[PDB]
Amino acid sequence: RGVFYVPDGKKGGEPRIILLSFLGVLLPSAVLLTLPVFSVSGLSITDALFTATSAISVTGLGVVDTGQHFTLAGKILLMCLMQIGGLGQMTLSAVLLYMFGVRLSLRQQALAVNLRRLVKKIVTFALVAEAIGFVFLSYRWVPEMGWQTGMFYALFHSISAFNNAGFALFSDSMMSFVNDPLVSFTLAGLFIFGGLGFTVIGDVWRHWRKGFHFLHIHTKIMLIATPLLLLVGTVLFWLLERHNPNTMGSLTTGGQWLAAFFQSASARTAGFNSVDLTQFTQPALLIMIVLMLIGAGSTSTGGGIKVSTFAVAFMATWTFLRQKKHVVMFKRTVNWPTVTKSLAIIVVSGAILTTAMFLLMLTEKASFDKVMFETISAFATVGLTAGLTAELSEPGKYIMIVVMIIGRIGPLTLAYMLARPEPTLIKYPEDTVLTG
Amino acid sequence: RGVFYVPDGAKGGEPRIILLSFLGVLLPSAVLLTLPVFSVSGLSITDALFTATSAISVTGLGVVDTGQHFTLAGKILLMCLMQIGGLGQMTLSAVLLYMFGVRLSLRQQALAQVNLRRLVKKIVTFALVAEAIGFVFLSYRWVPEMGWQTGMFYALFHSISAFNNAGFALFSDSMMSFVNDPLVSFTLAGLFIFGGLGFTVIGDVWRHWRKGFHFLHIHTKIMLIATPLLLLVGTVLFWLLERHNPNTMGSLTTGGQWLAAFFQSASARTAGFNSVDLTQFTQPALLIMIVLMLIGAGSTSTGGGIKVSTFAVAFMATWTFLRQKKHVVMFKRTVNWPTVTKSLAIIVVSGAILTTAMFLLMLTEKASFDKVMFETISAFATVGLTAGLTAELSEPGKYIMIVVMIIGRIGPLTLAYMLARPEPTLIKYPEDTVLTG
Amino acid sequence: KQFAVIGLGRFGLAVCKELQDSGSQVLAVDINEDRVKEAAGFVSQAIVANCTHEETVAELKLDDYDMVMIAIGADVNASILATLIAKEAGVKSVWVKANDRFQARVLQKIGADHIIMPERDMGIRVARKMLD
Amino acid sequence: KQFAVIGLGRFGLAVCKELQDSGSQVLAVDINEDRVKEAAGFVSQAIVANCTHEETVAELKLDDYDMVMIAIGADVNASILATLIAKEAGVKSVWVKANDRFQARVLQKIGADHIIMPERDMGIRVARKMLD
Amino acid sequence: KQFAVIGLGRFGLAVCKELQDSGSQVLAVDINEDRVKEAAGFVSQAIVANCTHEETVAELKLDDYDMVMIAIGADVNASILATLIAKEAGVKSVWVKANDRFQARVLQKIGADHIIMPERDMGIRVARKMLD
Amino acid sequence: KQFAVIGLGRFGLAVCKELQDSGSQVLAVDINEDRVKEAAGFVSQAIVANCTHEETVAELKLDDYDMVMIAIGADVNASILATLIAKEAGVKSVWVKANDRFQARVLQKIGADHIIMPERDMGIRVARKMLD
Ligand SMILES: CCCCCCCCCCCCO[C@@H]1O[C@H](CO)[C@@H](O[C@H]2O[C@H](CO)[C@@H](O)[C@H](O)[C@H]2O)[C@H](O)[C@H]1O
Ligand SMILES: CCCCCCCCCCCCO[C@@H]1O[C@H](CO)[C@@H](O[C@H]2O[C@H](CO)[C@@H](O)[C@H](O)[C@H]2O)[C@H](O)[C@H]1O
Ligand SMILES: CCCCCCCCCCCCO[C@@H]1O[C@H](CO)[C@@H](O[C@H]2O[C@H](CO)[C@@H](O)[C@H](O)[C@H]2O)[C@H](O)[C@H]1O
Ligand SMILES: CCCCCCCCCCCCO[C@@H]1O[C@H](CO)[C@@H](O[C@H]2O[C@H](CO)[C@@H](O)[C@H](O)[C@H]2O)[C@H](O)[C@H]1O
Ligand SMILES: CCCCCCCCCCCCO[C@@H]1O[C@H](CO)[C@@H](O[C@H]2O[C@H](CO)[C@@H](O)[C@H](O)[C@H]2O)[C@H](O)[C@H]1O
Ligand SMILES: CCCCCCCCCCCCO[C@@H]1O[C@H](CO)[C@@H](O[C@H]2O[C@H](CO)[C@@H](O)[C@H](O)[C@H]2O)[C@H](O)[C@H]1O
Ligand SMILES: CCCCCCCCCCCCO[C@@H]1O[C@H](CO)[C@@H](O[C@H]2O[C@H](CO)[C@@H](O)[C@H](O)[C@H]2O)[C@H](O)[C@H]1O
Ligand SMILES: CCCCCCCCCCCCO[C@@H]1O[C@H](CO)[C@@H](O[C@H]2O[C@H](CO)[C@@H](O)[C@H](O)[C@H]2O)[C@H](O)[C@H]1O
Ligand SMILES: CCCCCCCCCCCCO[C@@H]1O[C@H](CO)[C@@H](O[C@H]2O[C@H](CO)[C@@H](O)[C@H](O)[C@H]2O)[C@H](O)[C@H]1O
Ligand SMILES: CCCCCCCCCCCCO[C@@H]1O[C@H](CO)[C@@H](O[C@H]2O[C@H](CO)[C@@H](O)[C@H](O)[C@H]2O)[C@H](O)[C@H]1O
Ligand SMILES: CCCCCCCCCCCCO[C@@H]1O[C@H](CO)[C@@H](O[C@H]2O[C@H](CO)[C@@H](O)[C@H](O)[C@H]2O)[C@H](O)[C@H]1O
Ligand SMILES: CCCCCCCCCCCCO[C@@H]1O[C@H](CO)[C@@H](O[C@H]2O[C@H](CO)[C@@H](O)[C@H](O)[C@H]2O)[C@H](O)[C@H]1O
Ligand SMILES: CCCCCCCCCCCCO[C@@H]1O[C@H](CO)[C@@H](O[C@H]2O[C@H](CO)[C@@H](O)[C@H](O)[C@H]2O)[C@H](O)[C@H]1O
Ligand SMILES: CCCCCCCCCCCCO[C@@H]1O[C@H](CO)[C@@H](O[C@H]2O[C@H](CO)[C@@H](O)[C@H](O)[C@H]2O)[C@H](O)[C@H]1O
Ligand SMILES: CCCCCCCCCCCCO[C@@H]1O[C@H](CO)[C@@H](O[C@H]2O[C@H](CO)[C@@H](O)[C@H](O)[C@H]2O)[C@H](O)[C@H]1O
Ligand SMILES: Nc1ncnc2c1ncn2[C@@H]1O[C@H](COP(=O)(O)OP(=O)(O)O)[C@@H](O)[C@H]1O
Ligand SMILES: Nc1ncnc2c1ncn2[C@@H]1O[C@H](COP(=O)(O)OP(=O)(O)O)[C@@H](O)[C@H]1O
Ligand SMILES: Nc1ncnc2c1ncn2[C@@H]1O[C@H](COP(=O)(O)OP(=O)(O)O)[C@@H](O)[C@H]1O
Ligand SMILES: Nc1ncnc2c1ncn2[C@@H]1O[C@H](COP(=O)(O)OP(=O)(O)O)[C@@H](O)[C@H]1O
Ligand SMILES: [K+]
Ligand SMILES: [K+]
Ligand SMILES: [Mg+2]
Ligand SMILES: [Mg+2]
Ligand SMILES: [Mg+2]
Ligand SMILES: [Mg+2]
Repeated sequence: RGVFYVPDGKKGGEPRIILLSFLGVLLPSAVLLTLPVFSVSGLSITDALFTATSAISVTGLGVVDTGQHFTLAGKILLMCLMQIGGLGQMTLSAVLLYMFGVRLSLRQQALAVNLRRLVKKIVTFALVAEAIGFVFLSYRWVPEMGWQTGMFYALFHSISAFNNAGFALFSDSMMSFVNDPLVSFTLAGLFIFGGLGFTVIGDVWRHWRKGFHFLHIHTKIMLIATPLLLLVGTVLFWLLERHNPNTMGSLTTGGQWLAAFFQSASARTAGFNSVDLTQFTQPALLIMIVLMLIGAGSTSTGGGIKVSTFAVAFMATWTFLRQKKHVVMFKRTVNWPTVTKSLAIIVVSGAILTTAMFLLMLTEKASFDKVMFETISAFATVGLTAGLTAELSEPGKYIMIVVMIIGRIGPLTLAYMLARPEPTLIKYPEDTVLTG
Repeated sequence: RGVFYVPDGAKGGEPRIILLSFLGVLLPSAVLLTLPVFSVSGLSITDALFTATSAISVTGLGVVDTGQHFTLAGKILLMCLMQIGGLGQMTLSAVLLYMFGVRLSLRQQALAQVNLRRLVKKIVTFALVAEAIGFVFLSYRWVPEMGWQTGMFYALFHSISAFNNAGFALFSDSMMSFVNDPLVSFTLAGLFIFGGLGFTVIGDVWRHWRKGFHFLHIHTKIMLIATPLLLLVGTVLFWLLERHNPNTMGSLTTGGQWLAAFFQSASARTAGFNSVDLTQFTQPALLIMIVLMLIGAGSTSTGGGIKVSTFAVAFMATWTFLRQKKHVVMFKRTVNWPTVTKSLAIIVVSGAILTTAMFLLMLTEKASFDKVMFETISAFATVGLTAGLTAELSEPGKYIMIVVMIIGRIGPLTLAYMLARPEPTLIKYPEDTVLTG
Repeated sequence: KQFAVIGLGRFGLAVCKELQDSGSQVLAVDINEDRVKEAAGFVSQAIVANCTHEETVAELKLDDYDMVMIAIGADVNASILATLIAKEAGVKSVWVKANDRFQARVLQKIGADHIIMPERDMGIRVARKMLD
Repeated sequence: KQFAVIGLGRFGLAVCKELQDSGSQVLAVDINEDRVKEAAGFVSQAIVANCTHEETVAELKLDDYDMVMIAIGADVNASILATLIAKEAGVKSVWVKANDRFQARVLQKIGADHIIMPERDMGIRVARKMLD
Repeated sequence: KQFAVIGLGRFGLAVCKELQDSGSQVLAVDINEDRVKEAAGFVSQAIVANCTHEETVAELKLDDYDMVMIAIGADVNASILATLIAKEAGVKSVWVKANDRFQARVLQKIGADHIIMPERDMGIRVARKMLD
Repeated sequence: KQFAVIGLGRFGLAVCKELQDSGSQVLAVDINEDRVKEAAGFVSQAIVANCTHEETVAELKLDDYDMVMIAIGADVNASILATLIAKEAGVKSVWVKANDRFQARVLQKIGADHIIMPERDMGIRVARKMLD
């Protein structure tokens, strides 16, 4: 329909809409969590702030047990909070991408669908996916849990899985269903689809008849890297943890593969664990850290540096090692600003991660692998715990809250700053600096 | 004088000269170390390959003790190797930098400085004078203690090692007996600071100091400012984190703590000597030193990791990006986007190789992540500081360290020249957007 | 009371400045974002849009506006097509600025209610000013 | 069947869109990256290349394609150069768009198999269309 | 003393090299980044900017500098605009290079304080030098 | 036996190819790197250098060479200046290619031993081939 927009007046304001929107749901969500209606014992200001940040950023990290410490009304709020986190982040990303495309198209016309329809498709896709997951989970839990409690658990866990949240109502988050394929595959399909990105889902929905060859480059990158990432993670986790008695040694051959696939998928932002990461071999925690950093798709409910960013950096590296002039992906040149965006995102993420690990090591006393794993899980919004979150101190909790906030919104925000820098009237002469 | 070159006859060949030069000296150095003339007991193939790679890359990692396992002839060979590895990289990197400027200068004239021999003479002259100044200061103390003939040898070995940013020591505990000795510590500290500063910085200051700091080249200004802050921040951070640790710095005097903190702050940037024990360092101090090792020394110096200027460009590119400024500016100069991409690519590629190397080390040998990560960075950053992993390194682990030491030594320089001259192409595919963030 | 100005060049920006200073609602529309930002401070609402696009003109309720000024000068086809689309949209009065006599003839035949030729009209005006 | 279309103006993009709509794989080549991007949406493979360059054409492997259509309109020199290079690259059937009767005769001498004059041939076609 | 030199051609770079050799701090401004680079080697501060833009000149803070030298030679329009903007900025002394007598008269009317005609003034100098 | 060719254009590269076929040492030098690479496979030694640079000509010991050919056509000033520098370099035999009659006049007076005008010289021979 109508392609138009109102200019801001006076740099892009996408960074400002991204932060204000998060803090405008975090502070209200925090002030609500302190009320005793939602907690059996009540949450302190630090604990309530941590829980609000973990829910709104859908990190899933818990200073208190979700199933026990919250009341019936508190869990309903938690579904609302993580639903807002995941779905609203996906919707806001799609909306900002739509406005970016509109401004770009009008600029192109100057030199030489509907938003409401888009938002409707985002919500309806989420509701359909969550309803499918809810039906599949109810088919397994309702017989053993009742017609009321089993339905509630199915809805809660379907919402958590789609939103890539990882909140669980059990004391051990899905460790009792390591050998259950139905629930494991139900949850796995929920955050793979929830974390795929609505751009990919829409491109496949509208242009699957044309074939894979005519899908957008981002869609092809996701549809190839996501199966590759899942398969690599599954094979690596199975190889590195098949002989470990404490996590996967006791399971059957099918159980071991199911657990390995579940961790390979849950690492990419969901945060559920069918095994204990506290008892994982270090070669496997490094693999899972790498998987957590990559994260889910760009315009999805998940987090991480995003699969597309890792793909452009991996392909740029191959281009540089082969001394090729252009970064080519699926017979398309990746423009140098995109490569610079991906590399800058990785470098800035590494800098903030190093600062956060150093601060945690100052405030809390723990080994480096545990602190690094927790920092990566909080920054990437996976929320997998390695036994360090349970002993977080007050400054540690504040650092974790800040890291979860910056992790959730940092990549998209930094991407949009690189897109629209402030124009300048003064340029200094270019001079060369030696590198390497 | 004459500005000309013979074209190879269109991708750059600087990457191939860099690798062939290292391997052209690695293999001859490896075979010599196996002969019993240089070792009291003789080195196996892997040990000699490790020792030669450590000497040629001037990493300084030792599977065997340098002072005891090697003979008098073996130590003389070791000085030759680390002089070839350190001064040789500065000589070769400056030589390749000169030819890059020659090709760039003639390209500008087609569209619209001293000779190589004088440059090489100044580089070797600057090295020998720098070592000679460090030689007499080290001789001033060890000759009374250890005699004339032995005193000059230890002064020469350590002055050469310090300048070349090698870290090889003839003592069982490398400079842990001289933590409270300012003359030994400061003489060594000055040697790898200037040895690691870079000849372009030394040359620019030497020829244009009268003009002032304002008219120095932008690279010189970065190295003249970032190095003191890297030294100062490292000195303060190490002192703050280890002032109360009895095992490393709690037993020293107030001056001794600052002397130790400054020494490790300086030695981390590629030298590899240690007044204290990193095996008994607080984890927050290992993380600080890992960052310091990764940054490394200057661009055209005897040692380095990713290099200070690479970190500085990425540091201020990040600051530019977070403020949404269109250009990266340093000292009223715009850093062009290809330079920014080079700095970011080096860090990302280095992390890719580092992560692969740490993962392999945990499989071949069993150790904690902090021990493996610290050793992998030191081998890659060429610092050679050990946290106990090298002592118990397994046979496959030695192969990984040799590869990491080779790639870490030449990787940042080689990757920079790959980015400088990519192969020209006749087929371009349409530009398409990929969503990131 | 309520006016629309399409095209925010030197002429259209002057129209917007005078109209808003007089105290009326002015929707300033220009495909170029810089001129829309320049006129944003003055007009009640400034929108970046392509008025050659029929669906965009449908979305912008130009039929509700009392008068619509089309001030596109460089591309004659853009002005003619914008006039046609505005007339199809139900705009009762369309004022079009024309730089050439052939463009003025075409716009008159299309159905523009007022054709403005700034150089000729100011020629007459300043001649009358010189006479008295 | 595989077709190569060189030049992506009004004629070249119309041939590609018609050829690809029928299930044939088309290679679209142009020096203007904007038109290569525009064609890349629906064309099996699109490449930014200079087809007067004889080494570039060897990389495109135009000898493999059954028919090569050269639709360079404004640059006549590029049109004859591309036809010559395509013929020297061993292309069985070369179709060339010519804007003049003099260019068509030169292309006949070069070795073009089918030569299309868009203005003259479409004129004949519309003249037949009005009659019947 | 602070000097600002706008335009870094033969005259502008000669004035800057002399001013900086004499121990004065000069600002070199030019739109051609290529020429700004040679100046940056020996000039206290060199900036790539367009000096016909009012906001850009306000950013340069030319009113701080004692004298502003405008050495735009080929583009007489740019020279006139730069002199006008510098005077409107509030710079006390403006020296402008003019390659024509008519340009010199226009610059006198604008408000330039010292106008240098390099060809004619150099001719007078050379004649005096040959005489003595 | 031993020759030098400065400037590797169409004319200069033709000299290098024929000189090599007769088994003679040829030093091909050109400012542009691409043209030197083309002659790299046709000469004993191909060097990228600026022969307008006096010190560069000193390093390339052109006085040892029996004949030096300057084949710079587009920039008249470079060919005149390179011819002079070769004369102070001690080159006994200097052959210069000139594209214009005015350039051929200057080259004669500055001391070029042989001035080659390819259009005029080829004009005379082609007439002779036509006659017989
Ligand atoms: C989930 C995986 C996360 C890792 C992948 C990438 C992470 C990248 C982190 C980039 C750095 C954090 O990004 C940080 O965002 C804040 C806003 O929250 C920015 O601050 C910004 O706030 C407002 C509102 O957003 C912006 O309009 C404005 O441009 C700026 O003030 C900081 O300038 C930036 O440093
Ligand atoms: C669009 C939304 C659709 C939602 C779809 C949900 C599908 C869920 C399918 C569940 C299948 C039927 O699940 C059924 O659950 C009931 C109620 O607990 C179980 O319960 C059954 O045994 C228990 C004994 O403990 C009795 O008390 C109960 O009255 C009886 O129904 C049954 O064993 C099981 O057959
Ligand atoms: C909306 C996104 C999420 C949707 C995800 C995809 C649909 C949900 C997962 C479907 C696949 C899992 O489906 C599961 O398959 C396994 C086969 O291993 C079988 O699972 C079976 O396990 C054992 C036998 O092995 C039985 O005791 C159990 O009762 C039964 O469920 C069933 O067929 C189904 O439980
Ligand atoms: C969430 C996980 C999803 C898993 C599935 C996603 C991955 C799907 C992989 C399918 C791969 C198909 O592989 C790709 O097929 C296309 C057809 O579209 C082939 O394309 C081929 O036919 C098309 C016509 O359609 C031609 O235009 C093209 O020139 C030719 O190469 C590609 O050469 C091949 O690379
Ligand atoms: C270019 C990049 C190449 C990437 C290469 C990837 C190679 C993948 C090989 C995976 C190897 C799996 O090898 C597996 O290692 C683990 C962990 O060390 C060993 O595990 C062993 O040590 C661990 C301690 O870490 C104990 O907890 C465990 O009980 C014991 O079995 C397994 O016995 C071995 O089977
Ligand atoms: C390309 C991306 C990566 C693709 C990843 C593919 C992962 C495939 C995982 C296969 C999982 C193993 O498959 C699953 O094995 C389990 C465990 O035995 C079987 O489980 C069944 O038998 C076991 C006995 O071992 C019982 O304890 C269990 O209650 C019952 O459900 C399931 O019926 C089967 O579905
Ligand atoms: C735990 C670690 C896991 C590491 C996993 C690494 C995965 C990295 C992302 C891979 C995603 C898919 O990546 C994509 O693969 C397709 C496969 O045809 C490539 O496809 C392309 O290959 C080359 C690229 O010059 C060309 O033949 C052509 O352009 C196209 O076929 C893309 O260039 C690449 O970007
Ligand atoms: C490890 C724990 C977390 C620590 C890491 C935090 C990462 C996120 C960094 C947020 C950075 C915000 O800082 C970002 O840059 C500067 C500094 O305020 C602001 O910049 C603004 O104010 C400064 C003040 O001097 C002006 O000079 C500048 O011109 C203006 O743009 C940006 O508007 C803000 O967005
Ligand atoms: C061109 C480079 C020149 C390098 C110059 C370096 C000069 C360094 C001089 C250091 C000071 C002189 O150091 C001097 O060492 C000698 C030799 O051990 C000592 O003299 C020694 O002689 C013998 C050695 O067994 C013993 O009697 C006794 O141990 C001691 O007297 C002196 O007590 C000390 O004064
Ligand atoms: C070539 C590059 C390397 C050159 C480095 C710079 C020159 C070498 C270091 C010079 C500075 C160290 O110089 C050192 O200063 C300290 C002061 O703390 C003093 O050191 C002193 O320490 C104690 C007293 O405190 C005495 O027992 C000792 O004998 C004496 O050396 C001396 O003056 C000198 O030993
Ligand atoms: C290895 C460690 C070495 C440590 C020493 C290296 C760091 C030295 C820091 C010196 C800093 C001088 O600081 C810098 O001085 C210069 C003079 O050159 C000042 O420059 C000033 O004077 C110069 C004239 O010389 C003017 O051209 C310039 O416009 C003006 O700003 C800078 O404004 C100031 O930033
Ligand atoms: C934006 C980035 C900001 C960067 C902020 C940098 C802040 C620097 C503060 C340094 C703090 C030093 O604080 C110091 O920490 C160490 C290590 O934990 C404490 O050390 C304590 O725990 C360690 C274990 O790690 C014991 O070995 C030691 O014996 C004991 O004292 C010191 O008692 C305290 O003095
Ligand atoms: C800007 C970059 C960073 C700059 C870094 C500056 C670091 C400064 C380090 C100062 C070191 C302390 O200074 C040094 O203290 C030691 C230890 O007491 C003194 O040492 C002296 O006294 C001590 C007693 O404590 C004796 O044991 C010792 O034998 C003797 O040499 C030295 O005479 C003095 O030189
Ligand atoms: C000391 C700190 C180190 C960390 C800082 C930066 C490290 C960056 C590492 C870049 C990757 C390693 O760089 C690796 O170099 C080898 C050569 O040795 C390259 O391989 C190259 O070898 C030859 C000879 O060098 C080159 O002419 C040719 O272009 C290519 O074949 C690899 O393509 C590249 O991957
Ligand atoms: C272990 C971690 C240690 C942290 C150490 C970080 C060291 C970083 C080295 C930075 C090197 C200096 O880097 C250079 O600094 C100068 C100071 O003159 C900055 O100079 C500029 O800063 C900003 C840029 O908007 C403005 O105030 C102004 O234009 C100018 O002062 C440059 O933008 C930067 O390129
Ligand atoms: N299709 C269109 N829709 C809306 N505005 C347009 C369209 N085409 C042109 N314009 C605007 O109309 C304005 C008038 O242009 P013009 O008369 O050339 O003024 P100028 O000469 O100052 O550019 C232009 O600034 C342009 O942005
Ligand atoms: N040497 C060349 N190689 C490939 N494509 C070319 C070459 N020269 C021109 N073209 C392309 O041929 C197309 C047709 O040219 P032209 O007739 O000017 O455009 P149009 O048909 O849209 O008027 C142009 O878009 C141009 O990019
Ligand atoms: N608007 C402008 N602002 C700043 N510098 C300008 C502007 N317009 C032109 N210049 C520069 O002023 C100088 C005028 O010198 P010019 O006569 O063009 O060259 P030269 O003197 O070298 O023959 C040039 O460097 C030109 O690029
Ligand atoms: N100063 C110079 N030193 C060396 N070679 C030069 C110099 N100036 C020009 N040349 C070369 O001389 C050759 C003569 O080419 P010319 O006929 O002038 O131009 P074109 O290559 O456009 O036909 C070119 O290859 C050019 O690069
Ligand atoms: K999560
Ligand atoms: K070292
Ligand atoms: Mg206008
Ligand atoms: Mg056409
Ligand atoms: Mg001039
Ligand atoms: Mg030529």
